[PDB]
Amino acid sequence: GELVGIITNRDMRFEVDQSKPVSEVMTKAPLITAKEGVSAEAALGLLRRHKIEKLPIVDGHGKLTGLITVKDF
Amino acid sequence: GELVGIITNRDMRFEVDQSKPVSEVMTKAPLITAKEGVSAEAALGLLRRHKIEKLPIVDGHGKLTGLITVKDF
Ligand SMILES: Nc1ncnc2c1ncn2[C@@H]1O[C@H](COP(=O)(O)OP(=O)(O)OP(=O)(O)O)[C@@H](O)[C@H]1O
Ligand SMILES: Nc1ncnc2c1ncn2[C@@H]1O[C@H](COP(=O)(O)OP(=O)(O)OP(=O)(O)O)[C@@H](O)[C@H]1O
Ligand SMILES: [Mg+2]
Ligand SMILES: [Mg+2]
Repeated sequence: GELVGIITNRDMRFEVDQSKPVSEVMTKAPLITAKEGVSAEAALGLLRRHKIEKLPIVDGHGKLTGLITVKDF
Repeated sequence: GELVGIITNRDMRFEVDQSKPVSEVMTKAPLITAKEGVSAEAALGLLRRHKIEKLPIVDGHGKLTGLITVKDF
């Protein structure tokens, strides 16, 4: 139940071997994530600073509890 | 005319101050580039390895002489 990475279409596009597992392509942790209760503005600032479109939201124990995208803004 | 970086729409999407110069926003050198005579296959392989959409092509002296994009493929 712990977050160990993320896989997006920029990774999958630049990958040819379809039979590959996710573990060989994904961006492995530590990811750019945020904690519960983060304001929208701070999440937007983090997405702007790190030039990413997805921000996993995790709890106190590292369990994934949400996902914020810049597409929603 | 010596190449000192690249600025793309992701960089300018994540800078709110519209009066900023390029030097403050651009991804600075050394960039992922390639030399003249690189085949489309090696250029595509580099773009796939480094998860970027653009590839400056420079000559033997570091001067920019082309630009290869994944959108063309
Ligand atoms: N939270 C994160 N922390 C670290 N890297 C991340 C995070 N989210 C995404 N990335 C990485 O950022 C890169 C770009 O992925 P992103 O999802 O931002 O673009 P995309 O939706 O694939 O883009 P496009 O719309 O151009 O196809 C990928 O290598 C991805 O693994
Ligand atoms: N050749 C390169 N070397 C290093 N960094 C680069 C290179 N080309 C682009 N970048 C940087 O990589 C990031 C993504 O740029 P890229 O042009 O690949 O995507 P984009 O066209 O802005 O994305 P999107 O289509 O999702 O809006 C930006 O921060 C950009 O400055
Ligand atoms: Mg996009
Ligand atoms: Mg794109």
